[PDB]
Amino acid sequence: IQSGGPRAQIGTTDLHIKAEKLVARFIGKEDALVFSMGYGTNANLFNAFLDKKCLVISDELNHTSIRTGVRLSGAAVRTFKHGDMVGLEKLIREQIVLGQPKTNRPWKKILICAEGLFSMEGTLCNLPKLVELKKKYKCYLFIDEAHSIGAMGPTGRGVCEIFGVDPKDVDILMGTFTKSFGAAGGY
Amino acid sequence: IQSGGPRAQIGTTDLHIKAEKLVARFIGKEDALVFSMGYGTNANLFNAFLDKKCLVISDELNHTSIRTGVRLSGAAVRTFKHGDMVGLEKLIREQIVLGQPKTNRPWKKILICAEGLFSMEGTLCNLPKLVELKKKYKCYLFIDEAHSIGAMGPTGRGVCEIFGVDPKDVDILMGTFTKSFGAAGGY
Repeated sequence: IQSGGPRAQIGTTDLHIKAEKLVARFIGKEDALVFSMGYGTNANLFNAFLDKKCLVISDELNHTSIRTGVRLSGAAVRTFKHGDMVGLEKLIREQIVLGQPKTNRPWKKILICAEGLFSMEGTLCNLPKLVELKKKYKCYLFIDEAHSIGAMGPTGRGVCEIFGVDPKDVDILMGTFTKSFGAAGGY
Repeated sequence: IQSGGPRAQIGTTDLHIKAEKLVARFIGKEDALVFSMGYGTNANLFNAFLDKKCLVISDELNHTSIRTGVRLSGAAVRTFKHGDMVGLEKLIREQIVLGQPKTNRPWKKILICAEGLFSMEGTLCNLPKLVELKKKYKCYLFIDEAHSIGAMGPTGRGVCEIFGVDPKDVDILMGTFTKSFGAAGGY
């Protein structure tokens, strides 16, 4: 029941490797990492590939861990109404035109954050339209499948299975094993 | 008394080479070209290294050939009062901040055009201050020595000699042989 240390020092075993391979095969992607806490995963993720010159467009009903992870990095944030896609397109166009505040230089990066199933409304995210806009305006997509993975779809693969979307147009997927698998951690 | 054709096809002789070397040695620079008309020189110069994304800051009393050469390329133009350097510094700072019109992206290039001696006032250009601002704000300098070369200075080298400025901080110099040398052409 004891671990040695961080995964980069002595912490890795063969079980971690097997779990990563199995998760990657299950989802439909190429590689994966597993962490010991979902909240920690969201909190410490965005800090790695975002700065104060990038921008994040997020739905107004996202989780708190995403908000803390965005706040720790320093990026700018704008939000759109829940379930409105015309507002999302208008906001994307206006923010590409305007540029960084006080300087109007081009945004170094743009990232769109959504949630597979919002666990206060029961509604889903319009994944096809998000992928369409993502393709058109050269943005990026980040999906949080905590309440979706394992429990929804014809075979339980999430929202990509539900919408028949190829799970390749979604840049980053993450979730937790706590909700439908009776365990702890995230990926 | 006859020429063959353009300099790039059959037009070059050894006399052109000797004249170019002699002019380059006389001025204090490394290389030079000679053209058959000063007006044509100014008209067709700027078209080679300027586009619609660069900017030109020129004095309000420049010659007409410079204006036509700038108009043919497509660059933007702003002017400053004659003999005012605080206005020049303020304009440089504001135009670096603002950026390209309608888009506010950074100016791809900035060029400052002046004249060694304005042949309607008899006044000189404040070359030391221009070189100072040029060094500080990373601009470029273009000087038109038509009435200055050959006729002014302790030995007749122009305004660089008058102001003891090293003729290396001035990016491009041009002039004519018509005014003080009793000939035709430009360099």
